[PDB]
Amino acid sequence: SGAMYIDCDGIKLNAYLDMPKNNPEKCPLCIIIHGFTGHSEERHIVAVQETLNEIGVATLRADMYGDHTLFKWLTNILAVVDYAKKLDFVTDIYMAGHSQGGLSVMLAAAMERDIIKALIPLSPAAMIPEIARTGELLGLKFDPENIPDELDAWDGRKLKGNYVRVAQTIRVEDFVDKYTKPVLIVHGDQDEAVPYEASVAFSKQYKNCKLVTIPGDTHCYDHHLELVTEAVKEFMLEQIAK
Amino acid sequence: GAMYIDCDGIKLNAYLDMPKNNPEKCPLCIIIHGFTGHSEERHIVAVQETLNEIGVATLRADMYGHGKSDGKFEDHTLFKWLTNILAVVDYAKKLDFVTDIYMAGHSQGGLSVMLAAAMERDIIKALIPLSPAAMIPEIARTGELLGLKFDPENIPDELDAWDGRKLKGNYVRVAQTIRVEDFVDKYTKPVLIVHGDQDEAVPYEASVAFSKQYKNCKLVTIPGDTHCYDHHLELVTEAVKEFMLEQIAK
Repeated sequence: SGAMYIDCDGIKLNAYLDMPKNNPEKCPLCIIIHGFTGHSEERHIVAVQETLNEIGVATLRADMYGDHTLFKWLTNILAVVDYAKKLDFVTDIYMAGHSQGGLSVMLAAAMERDIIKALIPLSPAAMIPEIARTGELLGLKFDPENIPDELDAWDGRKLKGNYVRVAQTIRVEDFVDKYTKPVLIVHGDQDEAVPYEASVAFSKQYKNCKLVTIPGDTHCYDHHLELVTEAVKEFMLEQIAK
Repeated sequence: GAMYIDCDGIKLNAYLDMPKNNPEKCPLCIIIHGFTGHSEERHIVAVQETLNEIGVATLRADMYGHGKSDGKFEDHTLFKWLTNILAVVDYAKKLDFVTDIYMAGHSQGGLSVMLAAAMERDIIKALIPLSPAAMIPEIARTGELLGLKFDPENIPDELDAWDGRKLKGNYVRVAQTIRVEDFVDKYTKPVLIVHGDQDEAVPYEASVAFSKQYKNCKLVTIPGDTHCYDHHLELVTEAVKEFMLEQIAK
């Protein structure tokens, strides 16, 4: 049905609501949260969105922001959840996200563990908190105890130190331990941005996680996006059948 | 003066009070009130006045959904409050007169400053949690918040209590994530915890425990006193005064 915005704390979160083509009275919905540098219309997100719509699952692609921090993003994602809970057509709510959106939905799904029926982290950037505690962020090295006011960051973006100050506090493993419902992690084994082996490890820690490895592929699935969508389709058909 | 500090879409009401003499350079203490509280409460103002009297400017800030700040009480959470406090610290770091920055807070504000001090441990020179509600996260994990009991795995949409207020269960979803002990471990600079041993609202013994966890914390017990120091508010301000004189003395 199209572009929309969700009000949160005096800012507006841009989103898109897409229904399955038959316009069902009642259907499940998947929240899809792109990453920090990305956008909802990007190929790797749209492909997943179209795939879900095709199997009868509505989608709500959303920005997790309108000084970015994981506290702001998580706050915004709770607003998106709260919006989705009010939609009359919705049966069950699912969550998917890519890269820093993947980390964010890993966190938010635990916070929403009673509501979110299954979780799909796509190449989640889930090591950020630990790396921030070592005093690294991309090519920068600082004393983890003396954080710079400004950090030159992802895709040229300038972040405040508050990003790190907040990130350092997040114990990802606590949120993994608390989400015991089904998870599908997808990750390319030639990912140059986020190490594949991180997803291996997080897959073993979750109680109920399937890891799907995209052989040869990059962070945004430049080579085999279709293997991503096939895995998501198979997993989500399994879940909507329960 | 009173002023608004912008925090993205949310204006935060704040009061800047200077020492009498209007010094060109002085320390600044950020002061954060508690849950349902605000910056003009008796105990808050008493601490503020004491600080100004020894030469410390103060910045009292009303948090999201409190006092004269934007937002609805029901939509506040500790993540919003910690966002708010980072905004107030960022504002303070731009004030030309400021030398060192300190933090103090009561109850939920005391918890909040424990957390924010750790995140700002390079910047915040000492920390004063006043009857800090430091057990909120652990107790939320067990299914209670300030006397209300619920299923911590099927959190209510809304909690209705506190003189006709409403609170979304998102407050609890957020609180449950917070590992207070991590933040205690990270802040190794001087700490003064004050707490009344007849506190009806938040248990005294948790402050005894946290005081022992901290690297450098002194615990001042107010004998017989209540959550907001109904009987011996002067003993609180004297303890703040002596501790702060020790920190600022040059």
